[PDB]
Amino acid sequence: SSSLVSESVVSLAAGTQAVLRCQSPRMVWTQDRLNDRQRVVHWDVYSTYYGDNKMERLCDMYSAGDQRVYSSYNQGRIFMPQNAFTDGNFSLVIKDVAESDGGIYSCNLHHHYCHLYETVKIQLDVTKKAKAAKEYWDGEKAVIVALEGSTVMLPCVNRNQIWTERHLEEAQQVVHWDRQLPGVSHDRADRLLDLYASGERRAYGPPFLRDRVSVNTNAFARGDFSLRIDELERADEGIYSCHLHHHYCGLHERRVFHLQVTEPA
Amino acid sequence: ENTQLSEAYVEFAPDCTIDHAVALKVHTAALKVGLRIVYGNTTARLDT
Amino acid sequence: NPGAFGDIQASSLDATDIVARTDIRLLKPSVKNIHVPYTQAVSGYEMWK
Amino acid sequence: KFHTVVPSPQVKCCGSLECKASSKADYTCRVFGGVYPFMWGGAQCFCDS
Amino acid sequence: PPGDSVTVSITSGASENSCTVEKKIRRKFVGREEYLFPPVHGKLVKCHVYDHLKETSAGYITMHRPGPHAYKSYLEEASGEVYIKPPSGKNVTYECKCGDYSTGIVSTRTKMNGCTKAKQCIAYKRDQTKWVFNSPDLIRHTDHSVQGKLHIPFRLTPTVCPVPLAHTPTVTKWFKGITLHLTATRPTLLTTRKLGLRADATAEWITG
Ligand SMILES: *[C@@H]1O[C@H](CO)[C@@H](O)[C@H](O)[C@H]1NC(C)=O
Ligand SMILES: *[C@@H]1O[C@H](CO)[C@@H](O)[C@H](O)[C@H]1NC(C)=O
Repeated sequence: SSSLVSESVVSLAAGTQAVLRCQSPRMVWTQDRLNDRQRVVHWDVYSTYYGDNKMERLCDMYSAGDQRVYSSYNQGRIFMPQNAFTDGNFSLVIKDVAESDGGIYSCNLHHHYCHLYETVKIQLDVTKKAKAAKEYWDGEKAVIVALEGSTVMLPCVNRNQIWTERHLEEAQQVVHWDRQLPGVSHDRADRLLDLYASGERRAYGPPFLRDRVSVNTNAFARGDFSLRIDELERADEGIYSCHLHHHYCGLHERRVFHLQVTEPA
Repeated sequence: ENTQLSEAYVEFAPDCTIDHAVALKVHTAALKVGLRIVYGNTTARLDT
Repeated sequence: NPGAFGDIQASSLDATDIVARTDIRLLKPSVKNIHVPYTQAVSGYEMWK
Repeated sequence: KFHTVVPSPQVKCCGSLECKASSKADYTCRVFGGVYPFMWGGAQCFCDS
Repeated sequence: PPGDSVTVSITSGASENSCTVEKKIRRKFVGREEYLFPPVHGKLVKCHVYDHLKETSAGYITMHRPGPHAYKSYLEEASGEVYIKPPSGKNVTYECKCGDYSTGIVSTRTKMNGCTKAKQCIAYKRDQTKWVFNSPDLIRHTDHSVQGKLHIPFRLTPTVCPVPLAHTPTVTKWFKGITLHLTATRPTLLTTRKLGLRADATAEWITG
């Protein structure tokens, strides 16, 4: 069972092809499972103070990878914790901040397999000495009026399971189309279809229903699980519920269509 | 009166895809230096 | 002197007061759960044995 | 032969704390900030570092 | 754990069949110190492990149609004359050379041959339906062609592994030298080198 994400109501006549369009781009799945769980945390600084100054990509780090400092000069100057992914801390350290280092830094984490990303901005204003060095909040970020000529630390720590390597059951995208018929309860609804990112497909009901009740052929290649119900019978009414699950990422989406069928007179 | 023909050959194992050892020939070492210069309480970078 | 006989010394076997130094240094936690990692020198008495 | 007593760590959550010495033998004490205790029930307490 | 051979066994309820092969399996682990199992606390390093997932993208195994197969139950020689009884509801080919390479096809039938010797004629239950992996214990159909391929699952991948942090040594005082009180409970590797013109590389394995 999947928690409520989208609920909808549909109405159609018997003998017509219904389309209960369930889709989730986050259910898109990569055929390559070679350490697909790669995480890249990188720091991007834009020096808005120096007019229109090209932003500098100071440092990259990859879970199961090195902390490559982009420019040879910044080596040593830019530092990120080596256990960053292990503990979730992705803060930066500038060993000796100077006027050249001033600007809005931005840490960005990217998860390839889930095709997910996050990021937060932190400003670094360089003041000559300690008489004007402090920290404050501008409204969307933390700003550090840093001590020129001394180490300054720009904080960001993402305390979430998505950015940690603890075992996650290596789950993959799965989908369950059920149909709570009139008088039936949800989560007991007779299963209509079952799909997995590996292409596993299961159909339910009489073969004619399976022919009429069918999900697209390349569901997970598109993140689509639209359910076609050809030549609707009035018994094909009820609450159709598509439960989309990806336990490795935490996806627990529910997409529901209350398809009530009608007949002529 | 029968006879049997036997043949054998070799190929790299699948795991080689990550266990490969590659031989290299190197020459004409080149060196790059990152300099930081300070003058008149102003800091400048370079890498040459 | 750590890693040698007489690392733990007590005036009597059941003396509440003990004096001993065996080079115990703590380490910063670096795991998700709660856990105190301690690194210590091998007991002196065993090595004398 | 000795035995290293390791009482469970004190945790002060989302605030500050300071080390204190004791009379026990080879007593060693050390604080650590920015820790994130986790346990079978989940996160034990809550403030980012 | 390690050993000297690898053994695979299956019990059929009343009978058990096992097949084994010699192989030198020895426990190995990453790092400059060979421990038993990784500890809870330690550094993170690169290792290579086999994914526990069915999906794979490495390796390429061949497959081709099977060769012929002989059997004794297909022919009976209780009397002087030959007798062939192919399995009921099953096609069979038979061949023998007495006079010529005479061959015949029998569909639930018992065809006969002039020559009488038991060893003479041999029978194939040819089906050539399912492909088979090449192995020394099989035979090749005369075509000798490759028909298909399959993926070998559970293939290698690089991943983070934990390694222990050995007890930090205690440095001493010595004029133009150093004495290190090195303490370690399991085999560890120590290395050092001078920073001058002479490398003076030094490496050693310390046990206790
Ligand atoms: C550098 O030194 C000169 C010499 O007095 C001074 O006028 C100038 O303000 C200094 N620059 C900075 C950034 O402090
Ligand atoms: C044996 O193969 C021939 C050739 O097609 C076929 O006509 C015959 O029915 C087969 N016999 C059996 C028992 O399948």
